[PDB]
Amino acid sequence: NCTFEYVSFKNLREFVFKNIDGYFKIYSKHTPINLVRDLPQGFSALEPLVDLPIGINITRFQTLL
Amino acid sequence: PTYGVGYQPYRVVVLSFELLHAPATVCGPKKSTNLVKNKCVNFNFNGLT
Ligand SMILES: *[C@@H]1O[C@H](CO)[C@@H](O)[C@H](O)[C@H]1NC(C)=O
Repeated sequence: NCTFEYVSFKNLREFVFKNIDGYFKIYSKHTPINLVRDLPQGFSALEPLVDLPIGINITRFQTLL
Repeated sequence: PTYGVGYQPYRVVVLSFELLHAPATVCGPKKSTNLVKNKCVNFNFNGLT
């Protein structure tokens, strides 16, 4: 059934997903890179994208590609 | 249209309110005041009193 809905190598796109007291939180960052086979050694902090009141529980996930 | 009022049509809307462990997706609108700078005041910004 239908529900809530919303609308908003060369690079590294880094993300964090977490679910707390009925809210789903997404954080991200983008950077240039000069390494292919691993995460590049250094530091930068992921900024919040969205904070969504969805109430849903999660135990599994998968990527779309 | 010639019917007496007990027989005439009425439209009805029943507004039902639900509250659970899941967060509030609906709220009544919250009004805001004008802004006073350079004076001592009570304040509230986004619920920060
Ligand atoms: C999420 O799981 C808890 C039990 O851990 C349950 O009480 C709650 O109703 C569930 N929420 C939904 C939207 O199914």
